Amino acid sequence: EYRNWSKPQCDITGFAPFSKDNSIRLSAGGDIWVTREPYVSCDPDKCYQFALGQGTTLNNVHSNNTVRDRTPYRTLLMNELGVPFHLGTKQVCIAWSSSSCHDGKAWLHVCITGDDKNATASFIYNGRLVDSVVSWSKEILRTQESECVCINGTCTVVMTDGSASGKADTKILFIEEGKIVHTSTLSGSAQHVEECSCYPRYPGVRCVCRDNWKGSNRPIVDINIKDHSIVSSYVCSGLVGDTPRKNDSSSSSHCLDPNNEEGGHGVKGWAFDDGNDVWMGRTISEKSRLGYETFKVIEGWSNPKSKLQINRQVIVDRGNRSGYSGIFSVEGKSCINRCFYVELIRGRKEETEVLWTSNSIVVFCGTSGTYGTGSWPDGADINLMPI
Ligand SMILES: *[C@@H]1O[C@H](CO)[C@@H](O[C@@H]2O[C@H](CO)[C@@H](O[C@@H]3O[C@H](CO[C@H]4O[C@H](CO)[C@@H](O)[C@H](O)[C@@H]4O)[C@@H](O)[C@H](O[C@H]4O[C@H](CO)[C@@H](O)[C@H](O)[C@@H]4O[C@H]4O[C@H](CO)[C@@H](O)[C@H](O)[C@@H]4O)[C@@H]3O)[C@H](O)[C@H]2NC(C)=O)[C@H](O)[C@H]1NC(C)=O
Ligand SMILES: *[C@@H]1O[C@H](CO)[C@@H](O[C@@H]2O[C@H](CO)[C@@H](O)[C@H](O)[C@H]2NC(C)=O)[C@H](O)[C@H]1NC(C)=O
Ligand SMILES: CC(=O)N[C@H]1[C@H]([C@H](O)[C@H](O)CO)O[C@H](S(=O)(=O)O)C[C@@H]1NC(=N)N
Ligand SMILES: *[C@@H]1O[C@H](CO)[C@@H](O)[C@H](O)[C@H]1NC(C)=O
Ligand SMILES: [Ca+2]
Repeated sequence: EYRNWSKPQCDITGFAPFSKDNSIRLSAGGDIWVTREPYVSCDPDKCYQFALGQGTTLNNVHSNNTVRDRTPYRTLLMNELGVPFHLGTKQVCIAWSSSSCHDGKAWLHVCITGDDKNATASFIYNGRLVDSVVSWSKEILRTQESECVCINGTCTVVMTDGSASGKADTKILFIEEGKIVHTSTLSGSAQHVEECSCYPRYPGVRCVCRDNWKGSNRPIVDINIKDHSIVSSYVCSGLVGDTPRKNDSSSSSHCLDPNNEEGGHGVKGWAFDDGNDVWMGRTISEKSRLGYETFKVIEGWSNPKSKLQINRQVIVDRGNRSGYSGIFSVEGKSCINRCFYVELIRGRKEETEVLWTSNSIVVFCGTSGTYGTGSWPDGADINLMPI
């Protein structure tokens, strides 16, 4: 009954279209939640889309100023994948930062809300509150914004507390049926870790995260579920996956250290190893959240000098807005597959035609077959939306 993910990673040639919800286009002629920080996680049968609501629908006086990151009204929404966040969506917990996963038996939700300097993380398993932890550094306790990972009934999640522009306090929690059974401190050479996109890599858990301090290469966190040990580093690939970052011709990376290239700030992203190669996504703009592309970097997981990409796919064309992206893993008959979602942000502050800030999603899954080309942006006409 417990998921173990003890199958090899599927062969991957690229990614094929899987889901899109068109939520902003629908918002103009229907009651749809205002959201951000979406993600996808699946129970053994089917996938669900999650996001952080703003306690309001879009066509609604309360959508004004929803660019704001943390309010007492934000809640974690959960629908089957492809059901847009309509008024019958379940708010599974109070949260302005979250992570959820299914351990094969039940859902775990990790939900952070409350004051910036004294936030509370609730742990809800199988529909009931089982544990909670207070902010340890009094400076915006925050977590993955994408699925956690469970092996043999032990779920792990990565959480950070402290500065967004300097050394912070990152901890990796081990949760069994909703109870925190152990807490490990981040260790290794990752110098700043946020918004980890984690996946099963039996017998352990591997994460590619966001360095908001000095790195435009992405940190890696490796989690041993048995002995609770932690190691960390950076995605070697000379083509780096954060935003902002330097242009392709002049960017560099490092397997152990942040590259000190437009390292400040960032955006939630993902990557995963395939042998010594690395599959990764990133925005097409090096400076802002415009466009989205995927490709494989040959020797990109082990060689910081490789900028040799192949199998590029445009997910969102450079002229349209993207945003966060994260990984989720889906068990197939013979192998574990890798999928990702792209948050498609519309509104303030970058688009001033409206007062609100929300997103739609588009989702793609690894394939061993073939695929072609396209572009699947949000598609709403911001000039014709309710203000
Ligand atoms: C982050 O979040 C945590 C958790 O919420 C929070 O900790 C909590 O703080 C509150 C507020 O201080 C604590 O509740 C208080 O408990 C004291 C008693 O505890 C103190 O004293 C005992 C020994 O006496 C010590 O063992 C203990 O360590 C503490 O030092 C109560 O006295 C408090 O009640 C009074 O204050 C309230 C407002 O705070 C009033 O509304 C209330 O009516 C009481 O006042 C009345 O009685 C007073 C005399 O007792 C008198 O002076 C007044 O004028 C009035 O007549 C309150 O219940 C709570 O226990 C903490 N929880 C934990 C788990 O530690 C952190 O503070 C927070 N941090 C930040 C930075 O936000
Ligand atoms: C949306 O919210 C903003 C507040 O963030 C409102 O704009 C401010 O409103 C007050 C009161 O009129 C003024 O003092 C400010 O000058 C306004 N502009 C700012 C802060 O830039 C705005 O009224 C709200 N809009 C709607 C339609 O409710
Ligand atoms: C807990 C929290 O507020 N996280 C915010 C992060 C954070 O400020 C940076 O990671 C620096 O720590 O910033 C992003 S962002 O799109 O503005 O990049 C938005 C996030 N908003 C929410 N998750 N509700
Ligand atoms: C990329 O960055 C470097 C350094 O700013 C600059 O010399 C170069 O012209 C930029 N643009 C390219 C290579 O298209
Ligand atoms: Ca960065």
